[PDB]
Amino acid sequence: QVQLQESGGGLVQPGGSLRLSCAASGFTFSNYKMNWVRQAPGKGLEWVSDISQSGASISYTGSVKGRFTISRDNAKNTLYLQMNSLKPEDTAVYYCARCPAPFTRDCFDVTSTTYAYRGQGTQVTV
Amino acid sequence: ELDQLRQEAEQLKNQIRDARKACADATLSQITNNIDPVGRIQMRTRRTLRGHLAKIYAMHWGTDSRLLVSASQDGKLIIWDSYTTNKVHAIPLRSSWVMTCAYAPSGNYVACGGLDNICSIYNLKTREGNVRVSRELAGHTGYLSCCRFLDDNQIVTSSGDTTCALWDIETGQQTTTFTGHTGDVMSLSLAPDTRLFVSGACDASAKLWDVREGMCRQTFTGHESDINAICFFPNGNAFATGSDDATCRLFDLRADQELMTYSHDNIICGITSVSFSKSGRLLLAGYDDFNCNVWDALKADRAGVLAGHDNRVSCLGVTDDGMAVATGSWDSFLKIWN
Amino acid sequence: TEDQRNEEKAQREANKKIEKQLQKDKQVYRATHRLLLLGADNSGKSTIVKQMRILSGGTSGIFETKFQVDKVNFHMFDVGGQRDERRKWIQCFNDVTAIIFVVDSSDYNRLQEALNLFKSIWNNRWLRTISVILFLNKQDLLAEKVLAGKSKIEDYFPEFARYTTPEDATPEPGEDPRVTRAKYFIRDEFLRISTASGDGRHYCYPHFTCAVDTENARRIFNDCKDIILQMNLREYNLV
Amino acid sequence: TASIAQARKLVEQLKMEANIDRIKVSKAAADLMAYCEAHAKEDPLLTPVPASENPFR
Amino acid sequence: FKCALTKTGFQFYYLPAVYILVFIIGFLGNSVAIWMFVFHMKPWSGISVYMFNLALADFLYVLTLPALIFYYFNKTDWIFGDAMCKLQRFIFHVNLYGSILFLTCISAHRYSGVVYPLKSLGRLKKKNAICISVLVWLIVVVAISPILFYSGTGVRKNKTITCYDTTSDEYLRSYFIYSMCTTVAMFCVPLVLILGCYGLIVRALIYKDLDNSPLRRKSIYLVIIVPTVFAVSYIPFHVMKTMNLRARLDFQTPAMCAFNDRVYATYQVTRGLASLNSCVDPILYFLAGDTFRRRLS
Ligand SMILES: CC(C)CCC[C@@H](C)[C@H]1CC[C@H]2[C@@H]3CC=C4C[C@@H](O)CC[C@]4(C)[C@H]3CC[C@]12C
Ligand SMILES: Nc1ncnc2c1ncn2[C@@H]1O[C@H](COP(=O)(O)OP(=O)(O)O)[C@@H](O)[C@H]1O
Repeated sequence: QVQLQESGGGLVQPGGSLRLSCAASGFTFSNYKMNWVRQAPGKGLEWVSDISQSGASISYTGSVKGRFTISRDNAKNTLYLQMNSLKPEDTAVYYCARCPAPFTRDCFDVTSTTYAYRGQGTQVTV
Repeated sequence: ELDQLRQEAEQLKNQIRDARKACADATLSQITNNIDPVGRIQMRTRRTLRGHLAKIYAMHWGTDSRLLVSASQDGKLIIWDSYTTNKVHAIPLRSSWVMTCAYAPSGNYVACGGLDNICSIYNLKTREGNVRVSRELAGHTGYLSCCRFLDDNQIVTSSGDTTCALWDIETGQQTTTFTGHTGDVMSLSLAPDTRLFVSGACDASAKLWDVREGMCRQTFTGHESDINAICFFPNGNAFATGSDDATCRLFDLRADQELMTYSHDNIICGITSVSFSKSGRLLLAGYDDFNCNVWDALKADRAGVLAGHDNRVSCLGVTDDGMAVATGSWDSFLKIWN
Repeated sequence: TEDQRNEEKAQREANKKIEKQLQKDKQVYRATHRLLLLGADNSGKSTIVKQMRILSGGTSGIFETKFQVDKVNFHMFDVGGQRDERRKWIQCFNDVTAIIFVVDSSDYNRLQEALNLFKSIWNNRWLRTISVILFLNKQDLLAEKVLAGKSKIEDYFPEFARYTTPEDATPEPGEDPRVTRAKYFIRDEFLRISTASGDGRHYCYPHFTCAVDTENARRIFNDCKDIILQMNLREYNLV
Repeated sequence: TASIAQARKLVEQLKMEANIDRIKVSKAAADLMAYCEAHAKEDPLLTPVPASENPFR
Repeated sequence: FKCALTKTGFQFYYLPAVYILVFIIGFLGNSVAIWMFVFHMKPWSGISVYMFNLALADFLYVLTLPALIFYYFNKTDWIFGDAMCKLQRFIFHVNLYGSILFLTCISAHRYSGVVYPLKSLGRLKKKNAICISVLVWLIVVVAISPILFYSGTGVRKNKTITCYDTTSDEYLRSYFIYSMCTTVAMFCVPLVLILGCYGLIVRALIYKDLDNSPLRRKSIYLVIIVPTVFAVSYIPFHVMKTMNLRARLDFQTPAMCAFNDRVYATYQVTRGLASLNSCVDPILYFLAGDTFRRRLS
């Protein structure tokens, strides 16, 4: 049973730093590319960042690429998003998504609507 | 209320996990350690069925164990005589991307379907001698990924709209809808008694459905990625499942748990098709590479390899009497192995 | 076994007829080029399909449009009527001549999603050898947005601040440098994704187009001509 | 109220599939092994039988 | 009255060494090529048929070489008899001209697929390639059939058993006409065809610039060096073959003995240069291509 549980969030004043975490189970997690995706209220799922299997090849969306550093702990089987500088537009539900297949460079996550290998999300209000 | 319902669902999942763990005492490998290995089973390409223009996406044997139907995304359904390598029929399809084909157990009809979200039923035994579209089943909102003839009047079709459907072909209406899958349903397998069928989807879970009721009897969540292939064990009390996580898994319906995992360290490609031999001792699974591994289904040992396809093995089917295995690949070639 | 021989001869005759029809179908199939229309459903694909049709549709399932440039037949497929999950039904287009990727260049909010989709197409196992004809549509809207300046790309793409227009850029007459820089930055994002990987087995052909642009058929014809020229050169060991 | 309805349906499905009779995996494995053993001789794919007995050659 | 052949060492030492090197290289090259084409390639396309036929012709040329090497190393003395000499020279020449005509077929197929990649995609049939290959082989065999008659073994004043590639002195006058016909029909017209096709391919690849698609200068360089290799390896060969036939018919007098001795040496040098084709062709057509290397593990 593939499971992605997100923790961290809640109310944070603008300019604050917040560390979202996601515990992964049901898969190796050391051979999957991981993503952080975002759904703003009334906007739809939007890809925020992703990190490759080895932990390198990190990439961010332009709206956060100066912040929101993504990290991956394969030994602890967890994903992390450190949002150092926070803005009111960052208020959204943050989901941790897994790329559908292990050893692939493509990232065909169906952000909008339903995606199987996505967490329940954590609400971050700024 | 959403938090309470989610917590109740988590508690129910923990309860079923605990029940499965309590029922799990031995292991299939531990029990079959005393069973002699099946040996190096090597099959030979006794027929090569060529004539398709584009990649072969689907395959199905006839009940007579001689006639084959193959679907090619050039827009063709070719009925082959596998014994004499001749092409019995060539049916042009309105939509080229047909991802599934079915052969009726009576052999009178052949099914196909794909990106048009339509199951096309073709009468192979028309009076005038041609092949006509006897039925055009519509009602799925996603691509038709699998279809299996329950009989000449009923067909079960799995679709990319995360639903399966039992159709009455005579009325052309979706008599029963099977819902619960979260991802695209990619595979479908009728039980030998046809009272049940298991469907594997892209949510990394397989579901057992009662045809006469429409309710999902059980769910199996052993795999890690999208399930591409699924096949019932010859006994009907188990089924194998191939996924994009480069593993196959055997689930027993009564044990309600994984029994065995068929995987190797050197295979990192997804499984496109799975099948069982007559006794179920051998599980044949084609991969994204040019190969089809045959596994000792009781020992989890890779008994043998079928190689000879230039592109990825797309479809795999063991004939009804078990004499041969048809593997169709993306190189537009279908090979009979014996 | 005279009757058995007669049945065998009848089967051989039927197989020969089927093989003749299959050779004719092979000729027709190889003579025509299949194009996969991709991109966000909110801007570009339907208008391009309608423009090709003016130069044949179908709500049920795929929207198919057959057009002809010079004497060459192109069959373009916009895959509608499908769920938002693209990862499975897109493997069936592994053998198309080209993927025509239409991007609403004026929509900076959806530009990153288009870039992610382009990256997935480029790096997919079954689309590694397929070239992409990149249609950066709505160039008039992009010019209007750049001139008005209500929203800036640096808000959505911070690297645009340090971007300088390429030396090989060919601005149209009456086009201000700001529109040219924005347009070529948007193009260069996709081109950077395209050149990051591929090993030369596929190429990306970017074009700036609009709704009133009637040259899209010729652009697709020329890009497919180059695609099949490269395929021939690889086949001829000329590379 | 769509999310709560979906959650309620999932909870109902989990309740339905939780109260089923599960046999021990030892019994299921023994049954599958016995079926494979009882039908091994009828399986043509276990051995490469010469053309004198099988089709396709 | 016959010339003394002062420069005979070229036929005695240079030719055996060149033929030995050509055997050593081309045998391996064409064996690898045919192995890849038969047991490793796809069900084949139109161009693959021509490439396999060219590789086979080069391989048979290389297999014909060793008897010629033994013949040349012995001061042009033949041991295997008249019939064996006729068969060896006939096989040599059919392989050479079949390789030339299959190079022409490859060039024409490449011209169609490069200048007209879209218009030719329907006309690219494997069965047409098979028919054209069979026609090319049949035409080569028919046109080199007179070699089976002309290549008679003779005896000279030095008591040496010579195996005439061309003919004996009795039939030299008619063999000049036959050789002119073979050169014009089976080399000159193919030479013009290959030169024009590859020049048009160069023009297309330069003016189109391969658009912006992968357009590595390797493709243009190969398309330029293939015709130059063909020319500098076959034009001197045929020119000096006709010149040597004329010098054996005419000349043979003290007034022009030096000219005859010089043209004979140049003819031997060009005979070696033409043999170099059976080695250059597998490298330029298979080893120099990235697709063949990728299929080569
Ligand atoms: C060398 C002298 C004796 C002439 C010999 C003729 C031979 C070499 C020629 C004549 C007909 C030719 C064959 C015609 C048909 C085919 C089948 C094709 O799928 C591969 C090439 C192949 C196999 C050709 C190989 C070369 C060939 C066999
Ligand atoms: N121009 C020439 N003048 C005098 N003798 C020649 C001339 N060309 C060739 N010969 C001699 O006649 C024999 C046959 O010549 P030719 O057929 O041209 O070469 P090869 O013997 O190698 O086939 C050779 O042994 C050679 O020494």
